[PDB]
Amino acid sequence: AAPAGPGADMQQRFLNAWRQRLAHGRVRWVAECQMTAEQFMQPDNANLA
Amino acid sequence: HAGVLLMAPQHLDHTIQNGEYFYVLPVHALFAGADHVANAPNFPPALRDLARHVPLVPPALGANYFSSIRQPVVQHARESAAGENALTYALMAGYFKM
Amino acid sequence: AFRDARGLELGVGRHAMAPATIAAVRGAFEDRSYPAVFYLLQAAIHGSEHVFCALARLVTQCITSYWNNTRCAAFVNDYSLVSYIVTYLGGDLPEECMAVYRDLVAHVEALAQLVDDFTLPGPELGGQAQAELNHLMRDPALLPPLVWDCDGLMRHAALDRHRDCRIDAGGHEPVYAAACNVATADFNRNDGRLLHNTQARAADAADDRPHRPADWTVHHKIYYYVLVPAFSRGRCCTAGVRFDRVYATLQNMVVPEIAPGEECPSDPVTDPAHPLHPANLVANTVNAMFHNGRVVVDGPAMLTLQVLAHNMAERTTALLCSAAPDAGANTASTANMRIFDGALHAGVLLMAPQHLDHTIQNGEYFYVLPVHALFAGADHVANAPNFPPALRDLARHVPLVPPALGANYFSSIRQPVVQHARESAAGENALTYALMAGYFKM
Amino acid sequence: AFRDARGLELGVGRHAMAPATIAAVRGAFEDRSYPAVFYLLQAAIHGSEHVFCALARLVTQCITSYWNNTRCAAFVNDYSLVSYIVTYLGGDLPEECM
Amino acid sequence: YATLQNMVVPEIAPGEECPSDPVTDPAHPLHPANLVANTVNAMFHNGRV
Amino acid sequence: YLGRGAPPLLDNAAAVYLRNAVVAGNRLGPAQPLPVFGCAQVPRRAGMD
Amino acid sequence: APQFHRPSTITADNVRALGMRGLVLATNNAQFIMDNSYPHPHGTQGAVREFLRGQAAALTDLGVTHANNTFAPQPMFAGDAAAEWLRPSFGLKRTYSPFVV
Amino acid sequence: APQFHRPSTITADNVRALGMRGLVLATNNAQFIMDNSYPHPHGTQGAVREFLRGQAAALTDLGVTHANNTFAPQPMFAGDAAAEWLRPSFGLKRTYSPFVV
Repeated sequence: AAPAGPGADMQQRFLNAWRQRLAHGRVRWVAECQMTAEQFMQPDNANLA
Repeated sequence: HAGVLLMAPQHLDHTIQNGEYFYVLPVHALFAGADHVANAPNFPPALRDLARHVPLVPPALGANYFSSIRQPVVQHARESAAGENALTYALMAGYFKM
Repeated sequence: AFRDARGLELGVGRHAMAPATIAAVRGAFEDRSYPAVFYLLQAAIHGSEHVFCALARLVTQCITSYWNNTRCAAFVNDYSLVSYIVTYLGGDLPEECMAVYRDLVAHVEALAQLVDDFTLPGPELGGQAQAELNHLMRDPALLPPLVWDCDGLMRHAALDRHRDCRIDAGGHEPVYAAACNVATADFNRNDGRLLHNTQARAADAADDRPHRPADWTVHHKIYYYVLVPAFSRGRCCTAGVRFDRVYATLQNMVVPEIAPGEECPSDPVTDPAHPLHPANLVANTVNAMFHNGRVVVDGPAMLTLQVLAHNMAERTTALLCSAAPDAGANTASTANMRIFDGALHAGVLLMAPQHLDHTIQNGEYFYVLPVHALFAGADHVANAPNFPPALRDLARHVPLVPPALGANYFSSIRQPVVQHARESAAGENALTYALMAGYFKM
Repeated sequence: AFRDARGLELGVGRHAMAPATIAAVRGAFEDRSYPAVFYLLQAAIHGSEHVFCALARLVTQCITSYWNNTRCAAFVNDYSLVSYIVTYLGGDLPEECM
Repeated sequence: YATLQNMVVPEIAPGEECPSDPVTDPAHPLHPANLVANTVNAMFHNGRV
Repeated sequence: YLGRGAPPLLDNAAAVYLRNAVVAGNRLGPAQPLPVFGCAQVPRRAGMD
Repeated sequence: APQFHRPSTITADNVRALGMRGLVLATNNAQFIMDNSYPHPHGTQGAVREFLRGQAAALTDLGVTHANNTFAPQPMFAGDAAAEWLRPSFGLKRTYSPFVV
Repeated sequence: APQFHRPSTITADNVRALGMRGLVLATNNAQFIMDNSYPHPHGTQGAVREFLRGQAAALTDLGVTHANNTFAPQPMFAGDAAAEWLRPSFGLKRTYSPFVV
């Protein structure tokens, strides 16, 4: 995004606007936290493509 | 520019409110208190679950993919048990560019 | 021997609890001589912020005295206080005596971070967080065995009506009461009304909203269902507090009148003008109970006990509460079975069995409710007055938990978890992880 | 166990961060008793060379007390100060704390 | 800058000395009688410095 | 999940949740959602060895 | 002049008349024999409820004899302050030692 | 004497006419009710700049009444000296504690 508004409220804007966006579906790069190497190679994780 | 880092969380003060002096910003994913971000005033109640797994960094401060350190360097911090003096070197070896 | 391989495996080096901070804990739970002033104070503080910052000084005195006498950290039987002794009192306690109070809070928060290593991301199901379908400690369906608030009870009831949230409080549904001061006593009532007496200051009060952080309840469960049974080996039992006689023997005051040409006497022995002198002792007052208790507390600080006028507490209310199994586990075959786990609003946890002092009776202030099979003594439940002499043998063998507070096969923590606390020599630091692994759900 | 076994292989003997100096610095990041005065000074100094030689007597009286109460290092959350705490205060801080 | 500059610094008498001990010395800035609710000196004591 | 005849767990949010987190990518699990009548069928393999 | 061996005698104005220091010896000096001839109109358990009042009422009455020995209780918490629109509010847990020459 | 429940009242002189000893009490003793009838002409945050000047000005008058208690301030660094062409310049790192007997 573009930095906008004062520093104090820059986070509250984001949160309030993104409440749904974070809550729709899981986030990719964090979803891979627990992937073992061998799980990462299987057809299960679709990110291989 | 002219910011301050907050080492350890103290939210329990009813002797000190959270928004008195320092309003918390999570500049970069390496710096987001899972505690701190959760205890800010008006923190949405639903996100309390999700905010534990993931950091919350405002897209005005830059996003994961578009930063110069992607996610995992964070987790190599949390997870690695190698000990303090043995970590830091591993990090200085993490930042050799490709 | 299996589990302590499982548990000691999870000891990958997440967090450990320093050996000094262990022996100085067991050194608490096992003291046969432990000052009864500490039990009485908890009843006075009864969890509240406002009460604690008022009495904050008295605490600082009692510990360092007890820390320098027996060298065992006190106030361990309540996590609420242990959670404050870290945050509020920063530099008062010695360099050494703090570390014992840091590890407990730390080593708790270390266990709370197992569960989020072992859960995958995923959408919520029954209105419950995804981790709540994994681990028991993250379940709202439980309650801490001791609660000072109505706050937790709010969330549990709020669970999906699929999970059937009722309470029999002295036998009736939940009602939550605002605050309690001198004028409002009501120590005997069996009705549903439940105090909220724990509030930051006089300005902010409600029964329908909590004033506290989000994880507050979890860390409690992790403390009582893991740490205490790890250290205590199940030698401790819950006991209902009688608020009739607590404030009384607290508000008995021998504070000598100070002359302006003098100083403030600090000496409990030689100073005739310090309330702890054997001449100022009049049987069963506070300063006289310090004599039976061997604690140093100043006459002027004795005044701050005035704040009891500004907040009081009601009674110890037994609570059943029911739950149906999970959103994840609920099958048309399962739906009709329920889990019953009792709890106590405004109750306290005893540690060591002092029954042999004819100077301290058993049933004066604290009366013994063996809430949960994890909490039963051999020498506590047996030494209560009017214990049937026939059961004295069998009482060694089994927990005597009365069915009004819930039985085994319906509970959510069965017997075989208990003996894993007694029968495992793994140590204090390798049980805590071994237990946390025990509490994942099938 | 890779990212370390390499970094640790860079641990050939370059520098050892002393274990006692490790025990302290954690205690700072782990203090929930960490006094807010220490934060305020940082906002005051704001990195200034001058302002620090002005308050140079305060810091010492602030540190040595803290070091004596919890036996931990303080002002750890800014590197500038830690660079000032060296190049200026030689003999003031205790033999142990330097 | 506000609550660094809200100051109780008591004046020192000409013959009296400079207090090093915060408890029994009335002229110390952090002295409890000099501590006023939520002030600079009450701040140093609130943080125990 | 090839098979059939077990009572689904009660929350259609969860009963669909599990299956999708299991049947997905499995070398075996049904490809097309279960044909109601004859049998489930295994995904065809590209090549065998 | 209250009598503790007659339960109907105990009131707040009778217990307030005899101060805290008198209350100290008033508990021991009584007689072991109790009189049930005249029960308590509100019930006998009202005397234990009445017992906490007199002491709690004398607590803040005890610090009045110490009024020259103590300070004024400050806010121990934030959110309690005169004006928040210039400086924020701390709160003061009193670990200091009220005494005055 | 400025009244603290009207923002438009506080000025430079009205606060400067008050000393450091009376600065701490007036802030805790104010009224909890605010008037919306007559606000400050330059706004609320324009007066925020105005009060912080008084504290520095109060620090001065504090350290002016405490000026007789301190010593002559030296430069804390080199580069500030009258004669650099005979000897160079230090500056005094101030670890000392100015006090006057």
